[PDB]
Amino acid sequence: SLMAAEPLTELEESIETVVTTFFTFARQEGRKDSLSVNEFKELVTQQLPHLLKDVGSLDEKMKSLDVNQDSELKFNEYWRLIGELAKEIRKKK
Amino acid sequence: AEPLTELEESIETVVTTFFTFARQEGRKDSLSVNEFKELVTQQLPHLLKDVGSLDEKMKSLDVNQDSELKFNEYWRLIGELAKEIRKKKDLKI
Ligand SMILES: [Ca+2]
Ligand SMILES: [Ca+2]
Ligand SMILES: [Ca+2]
Ligand SMILES: [Ca+2]
Repeated sequence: SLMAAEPLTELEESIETVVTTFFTFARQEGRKDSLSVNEFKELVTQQLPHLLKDVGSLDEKMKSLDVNQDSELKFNEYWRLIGELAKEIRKKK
Repeated sequence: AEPLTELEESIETVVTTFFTFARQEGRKDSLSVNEFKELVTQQLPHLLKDVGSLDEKMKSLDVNQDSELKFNEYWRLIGELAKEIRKKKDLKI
């Protein structure tokens, strides 16, 4: 495929990175398709230290994002967080 | 000065791409059908390679039917693309 040899656009690569980051952190312990509270804290520390610099308690943040209260953040819950961050970014513009 | 992480820059790129295309014509905070077509063909040529008419896709995204894609409708599209990538990054065997 000719398009297969074309590098991802800057947007496509960014979207893919958002998704890969989730699985990179979610595979560290327990269920591989969900963030434990500790995996979530590592994600924030490692990858979201600036955008979430003023979020306050990460334990509480975990709780608010865990909308189905199952103690884990599956991709859809993680995605909701990314949306919240994107909205904040949109406002700095 | 505190430099962004890979994840943070990726999220920022998704937001800035929207505005880069929305400022072209009419309202600068929303995509006309024409700006949407250019964002897709320019910046989403792989991820939306197998998309049909762009005129219909625009209709599907424009949920409030006002012929403009504001950031939240564009975000819905990003979520869709993210979900598909997610399925690939976490293959069930
Ligand atoms: Ca896990
Ligand atoms: Ca949950
Ligand atoms: Ca516009
Ligand atoms: Ca609309």
